[PDB]
Amino acid sequence: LSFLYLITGNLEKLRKMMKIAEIRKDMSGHYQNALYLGDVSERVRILKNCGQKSLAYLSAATHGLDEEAESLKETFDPEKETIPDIDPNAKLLQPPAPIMPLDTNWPLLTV
Amino acid sequence: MADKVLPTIPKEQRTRVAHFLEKQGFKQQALTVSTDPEHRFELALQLGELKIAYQLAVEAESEQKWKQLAELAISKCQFSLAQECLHHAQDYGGLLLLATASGNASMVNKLAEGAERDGKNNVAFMSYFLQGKLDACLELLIRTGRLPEAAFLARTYLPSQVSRVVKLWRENLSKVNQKAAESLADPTEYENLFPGLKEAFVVEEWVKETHADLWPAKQYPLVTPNEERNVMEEAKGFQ
Repeated sequence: LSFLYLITGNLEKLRKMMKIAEIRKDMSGHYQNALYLGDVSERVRILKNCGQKSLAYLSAATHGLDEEAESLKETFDPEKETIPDIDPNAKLLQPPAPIMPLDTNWPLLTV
Repeated sequence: MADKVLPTIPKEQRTRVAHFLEKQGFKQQALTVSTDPEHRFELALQLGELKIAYQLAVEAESEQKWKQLAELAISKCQFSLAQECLHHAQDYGGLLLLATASGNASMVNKLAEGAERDGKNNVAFMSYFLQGKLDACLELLIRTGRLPEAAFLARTYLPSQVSRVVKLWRENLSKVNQKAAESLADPTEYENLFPGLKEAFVVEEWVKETHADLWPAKQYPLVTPNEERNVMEEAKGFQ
């Protein structure tokens, strides 16, 4: 259903749902909320699952917020030292600008 | 004193004693004696000469090694390499978690290739999307027989495949006759497609967009570029 909601070009319903299944635990699923979005709040939770400031940085940096991820990372006694490619490079783009719909509701006919 | 003896011990001996050494907790030293690929390997896990462990791996000769190792590498946060091993493993799932977290297209192409590999429909889609590629998502659907669903995407974010696709879906339906089951129209009648005139296509927004895809949305960030995708987005998008 969530998928239907993201298919369609509108934003909330998925988010409450996201709340209500985030709230029902998770280790690989948060992902669903993030892409079609920019911003995620999941990160507040996420760090707790990870909490190695690593995820928090990778995620963090672009809202102009790499920084908190570093603060903890330091506090720990950091453990990061090498990284692989991953520089945001894939397009979270597509959906439905004016003319030629969405489909909340879909019309048809027996004919 | 022992070292003089040491020449005068070989293969297997080294192993036993190595275990003793290991018991001594003279792991490094235990490393020096080290004498079985397994033996070396486990110790290596404990030990973490990372590169060194790789050489022992050499050609690992078991993804299981890589899997085990991957967890370890990741712990050491020796990712550049980890990626190489994991990639070498091509063990997609864990590897995805990293790759995604910083984000990356390149990973995505190779992966796309992978995506094709995996054998359940769903992941591959996220990828296609993730990349931004309706086209890919839709092509994927063609193989799986996702047909109702494919239509929704084709509609929402318009590649107007809704017209193309709908005919085919309908055809299936058609096969399974009954007029209601057949179901029919694209520009006008049942559907009024382009005559409805509403929210998944056009040039101007699109032009702005054309660029948009190219820059980073911005708010304040890192070398790891911007795109956003929230309230603002909704507003311009309408424009």
